[PDB]
Amino acid sequence: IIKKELGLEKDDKDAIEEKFRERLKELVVPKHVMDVVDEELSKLGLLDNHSSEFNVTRNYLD
Amino acid sequence: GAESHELQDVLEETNIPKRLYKALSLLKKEFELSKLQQRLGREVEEKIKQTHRKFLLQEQLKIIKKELGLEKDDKDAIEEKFRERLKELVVPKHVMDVVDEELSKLGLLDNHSSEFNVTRNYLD
Amino acid sequence: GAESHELQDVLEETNIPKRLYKALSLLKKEFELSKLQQRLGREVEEKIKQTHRKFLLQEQLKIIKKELGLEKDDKDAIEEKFRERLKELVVPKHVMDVVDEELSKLGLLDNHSSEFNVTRNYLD
Amino acid sequence: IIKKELGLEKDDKDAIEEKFRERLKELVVPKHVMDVVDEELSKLGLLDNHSSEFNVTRNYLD
Amino acid sequence: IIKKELGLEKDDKDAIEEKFRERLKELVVPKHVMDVVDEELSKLGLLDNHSSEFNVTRNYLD
Amino acid sequence: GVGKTSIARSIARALNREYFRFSVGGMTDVAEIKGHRRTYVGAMPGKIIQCLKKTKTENPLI
Amino acid sequence: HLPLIAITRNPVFPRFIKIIEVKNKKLVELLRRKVRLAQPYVGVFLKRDDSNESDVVESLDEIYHTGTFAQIHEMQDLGDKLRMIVMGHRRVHISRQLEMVEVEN
Ligand SMILES: Nc1ncnc2c1ncn2[C@@H]1O[C@H](COP(=O)(O)OP(=O)(O)O)[C@@H](O)[C@H]1O
Repeated sequence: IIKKELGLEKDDKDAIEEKFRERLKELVVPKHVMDVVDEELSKLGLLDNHSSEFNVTRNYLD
Repeated sequence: GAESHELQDVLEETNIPKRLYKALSLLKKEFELSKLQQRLGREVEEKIKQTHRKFLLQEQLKIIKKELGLEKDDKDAIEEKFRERLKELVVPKHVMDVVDEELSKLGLLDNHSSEFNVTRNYLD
Repeated sequence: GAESHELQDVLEETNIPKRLYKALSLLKKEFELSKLQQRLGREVEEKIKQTHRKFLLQEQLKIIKKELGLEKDDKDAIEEKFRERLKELVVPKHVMDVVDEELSKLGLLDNHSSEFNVTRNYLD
Repeated sequence: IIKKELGLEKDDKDAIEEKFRERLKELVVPKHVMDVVDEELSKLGLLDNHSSEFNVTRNYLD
Repeated sequence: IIKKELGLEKDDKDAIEEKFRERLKELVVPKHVMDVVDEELSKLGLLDNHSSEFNVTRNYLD
Repeated sequence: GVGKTSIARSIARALNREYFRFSVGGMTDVAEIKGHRRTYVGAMPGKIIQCLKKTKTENPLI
Repeated sequence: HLPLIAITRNPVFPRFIKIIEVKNKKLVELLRRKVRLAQPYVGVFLKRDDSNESDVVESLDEIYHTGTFAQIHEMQDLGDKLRMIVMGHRRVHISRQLEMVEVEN
């Protein structure tokens, strides 16, 4: 019941997450780099779009 | 609700059908006016109700959090990351308190400044 | 809204009274579930309405006295306070128009605003 | 009527205004901080108990 | 229908815009700064005096 | 003027791999190889990473 | 004796119209094959816990023996290629779905 509260297509966020994920699907990704990407994406999800930390994170992730 | 000018124009119409059709025109004008008035008032009231429901559901979203999303602050996340990273380490107490001081400054500095970036790099 | 396994059980029930009673029990269970879902938001609404009721009581005790229970906040009096604090000075004109603009902003700006606080300090 | 209505909703925050005020009573204290604390407490009452900025203001008062 | 009851029209008057306009009316202005000030006045109108950006914009206008 | 660069291009095309040149003459900054720290906003990675990005393969002709 | 219909979280209550839609195109061949029949019909069944399409294509034990035989109503194909229409006309409970022999119990 908690989760089902204002779905709105889950607010249509974190599309850059899946964009980069698809970007990595074709590549054979070493384990260390992949875990780093997972951590960085986890940080991305928690960060607001405006913060310069978020911008640097996204630039590095790309 | 026709003004004095429209009523004078109608009174200047001697032909009964013509004045009747002009009165129909005035009636239709007032019809559209009142219809738009009521539609706009209803639009306003539904939008205010939607605002109140948006507040309700923003509280319900805060419930959704359960320590998710905004509750991390994007900096205490760095706190937790560093602490877990050095947890497995048998870390010296001196550098432990230095890391504590660095984290305290991290909390004492904004997320959108150069000195904060330098602090983050040094703690990295 | 009974689960698939509940329908499986009802189908495996081969006695008419058994299946009917089991269906009724499922009905009451799922009604309880859905009504709880509604009740959570309804109670959020109740909380907001109670809080705004208490805020309205506070508003009643604030406006009824009309400052006959408290005293004038003097925030508007800041205008005249500063002006008399300046009235006696033979002064150029550009500074007067700047002062008037700052005073107008003060009138517009809310009391609690940080913009308002900086405006107050600058005018001091 | 004024007095009783004030008493009904006396406190701006639960046992905050009274405690801080009496705490100040035993302090021979300059006029400036009296006016400042009066302004802060007025805006405190204008604010809600749980507002985060209200909590920061209360921290400042403490 | 726009002009029915606007108590807010009195405050944040458009008078400053006309003041600047007349101020520059007696001068042979470049079209460049003319369009620039049109854009700036439009932005200021969509902005509120309470905004600090409003004040910075007004200083640039000056 | 012996075609060293030209023969480099010829090898790149004949092997079917990609090509990318680089000037280091009179250069004194290590950053271009090791990039920047990723911390200074506007920091850039090493030129080699950029070449990998452009060729999009790890068997280029650098 | 047609392959079991993939319910895919589309319960079909007896005597209650329902619409089943499946992403995989395999059911397209099955639907097109039965059109030639003068009286097209389709069985309806219920899945068990631990839903899995892979198990459906591997084993038939996943689908409950209980089901609801009925008639295919009409083809729509508005935006998708599969808008199966299932109704509850005749309840059935297969004695042994391994082996199609079915008794309208
Ligand atoms: N043997 C050769 N075959 C083809 N082209 C040549 C030859 N020798 C020189 N050149 C030409 O001379 C040009 C000199 O290019 P340059 O970049 O100066 O080469 P290098 O780096 O060896 O000096 C090349 O564009 C190349 O086409």
